[PDB]
Amino acid sequence: KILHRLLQD
Amino acid sequence: KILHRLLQD
Amino acid sequence: SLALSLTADQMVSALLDAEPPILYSEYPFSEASMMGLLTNLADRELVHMINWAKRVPGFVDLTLHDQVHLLECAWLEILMIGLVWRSMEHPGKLLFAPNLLLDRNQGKCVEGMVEIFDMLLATSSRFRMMNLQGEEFVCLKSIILLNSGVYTFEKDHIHRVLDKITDTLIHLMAKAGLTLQQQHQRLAQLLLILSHIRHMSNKGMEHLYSMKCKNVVPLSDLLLEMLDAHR
Amino acid sequence: LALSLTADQMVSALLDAEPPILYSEYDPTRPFSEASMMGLLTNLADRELVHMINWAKRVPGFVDLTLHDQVHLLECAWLEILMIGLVWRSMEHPGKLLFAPNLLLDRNQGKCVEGMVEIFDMLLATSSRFRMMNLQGEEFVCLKSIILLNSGVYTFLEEKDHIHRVLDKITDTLIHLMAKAGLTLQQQHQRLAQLLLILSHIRHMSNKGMEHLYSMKCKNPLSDLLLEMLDAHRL
Ligand SMILES: O=S1(=O)C=C(c2ccc(O)cc2Cl)C(c2ccc(O)cc2Cl)=C1
Ligand SMILES: O=S1(=O)C=C(c2ccc(O)cc2Cl)C(c2ccc(O)cc2Cl)=C1
Repeated sequence: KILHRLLQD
Repeated sequence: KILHRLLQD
Repeated sequence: SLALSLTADQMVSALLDAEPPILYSEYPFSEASMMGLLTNLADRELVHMINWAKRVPGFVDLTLHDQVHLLECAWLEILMIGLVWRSMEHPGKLLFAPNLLLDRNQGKCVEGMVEIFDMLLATSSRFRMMNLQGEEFVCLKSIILLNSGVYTFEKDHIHRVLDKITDTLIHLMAKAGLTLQQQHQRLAQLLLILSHIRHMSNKGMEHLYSMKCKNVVPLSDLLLEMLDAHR
Repeated sequence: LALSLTADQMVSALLDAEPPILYSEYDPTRPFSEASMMGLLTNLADRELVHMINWAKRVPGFVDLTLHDQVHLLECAWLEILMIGLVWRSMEHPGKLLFAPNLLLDRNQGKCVEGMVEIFDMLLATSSRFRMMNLQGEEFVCLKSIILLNSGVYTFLEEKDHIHRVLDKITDTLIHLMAKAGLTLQQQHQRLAQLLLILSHIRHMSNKGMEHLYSMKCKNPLSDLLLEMLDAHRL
C-alpha cells in the first residue's frame, strides 16, 4: 500500500 | 420518445 | 416566470401538494423475483415522478428538450432520495413499499445490490440523525431535479429558481428557531448529502446497465430509455 | 486542535498548504498519440497525487484522524481533488484545460483519447461556472478541503462527529469570507448553496472519470499508486 507509506512519513 | 409523451400530457 | 413571484411559504405548499403517492409492490425471494418486484415498482414510480416534475415551480417554464434532459440526468437520484425518505422511521431497513420493507441481507439476493443498499441505509441514518423535515426534503428533491443536469448538454432561469429554493430552505430554518450560524451550517450539511446521493445514483446506474446486459429480467421501455441516457 | 482556529487562520492554513503547479514533460514535437497523451496525463496525475497526500496532511482536522480513515477519505476524493484543482487552474483560460503551464488543451485534443471528450466538456463547463461565479482562491481551498472530508464520511464511530465539526467550521469560514466581500446574508446563503452544488457535479465527473480510467486499465500505462487508488473504487 503506497498511499499508506506516503501518509506515514 | 416515451418521456416526451408523459411530459406532453 | 411565476415561480420567482412565489413566497417561501407558497413555495413549500406548492412542493408539498405536488408530492407523489406511496405505491405498493405486487403480491422468500430469488434474484429474478426480487428484481421483478423492484423493476415493476420503479417503473410505476417513474410515471408519478414525471407528473411531479411538472408541478415543481419553474420546471414548466423550461422547454421540452430541457425538461427531458433534467429528468434523464436526475431520475435515479430522485427515486433514491424518495426511498431514503420513506425509510427514515425504519432504521436498518429500506421501505421500498409499505408491503415491501427490506434489510441488507435481503439485498444480497441480487448480485451487487448490497453495496448500493448500504449506501442507501447510510443516507437514511444521516437524515434521521439530522432530523430532516418534510419541508426540507421536498426542497432537496426539487433542487436535485434542477441542479443535477444543469451543467451538461435558460440556465439563468434555473439558477434563479435554485436560488429561490435556497431562500425557501433558509426561511424554513429561521422558523424553527435556528440561529444564524446554525442556519447556514445546516444548509451546508443538507446540500453535501446531495453529493453522496449523486454518487449512489452513478453506482446504481452501473448496477442496472449490467442487469440489462445479464438479461436476467426484462426492464421497462421507459426504464430502458432513462438508462440509455446515461451512456 | 483545528477546532480552535479562527476563520482567517483557517484560510491562511489552507492557502499556505496549497500544492505547487507541476510541469508536464510535454514535447511540442510529437503531435498526439493516444498512448502518449495518456502517458503525459498519467505521469502528471501521479506526481500530483504525491503532493495531494502531503497536502491532505495539512488540512485542519485531517491529522487528528486515524489511518484507515485518512486512507479512506483520500481513496474516495482523490480524483475529485485533482479535478477541482485542474478546473481552478483553467479559470483564466476559456475553452481550455490547463493540465500544466506547458500543457493547455481544448476539447478537440481531448478527442485523442477514446471517450475522454465527454469528461473534458464537463471539466470545461465547471471552469466556465467558476469564472461566471468569479470563484475566489479563499473559496477554492475551502471547497477542496470540504471535498476531502465529506466525500467519504457516508461510507464508513465518533469520528464522523469530529469531521462534521470541522466541516461546520469550513462552512463558517466561507460565510465569513462572503460577509467580508459585502454580500448580505441572502447572497451569502445563495452563494454558499451555489458553491456546494458544484461539488455534486464534481462528484459526477469523478465517478465518470473513475469508470474511464478502469477502462484504459483493461485496454493497456498507469502508475502503481494510481492503480492502487483505482482499485479502491474497484471497477
Ligand atoms: O437498490 S437500488 O439502487 C433501488 C432501486 C429502486 C427500485 C425501486 C424504486 O421504487 C426505487 C428504487 Cl430507488 C433499484 C432498482 C432496481 C431495479 C430496477 O429495475 C430499478 C431500480 Cl431503480 C435498485
Ligand atoms: O481528463 S481527465 O478527467 C483529467 C485527468 C487528470 C490528469 C492529470 C491531472 O493532473 C489531473 C487530472 Cl484531473 C485525467 C487523467 C488522465 C490519465 C490518468 O492516468 C489520470 C487522470 Cl486523473 C483524466
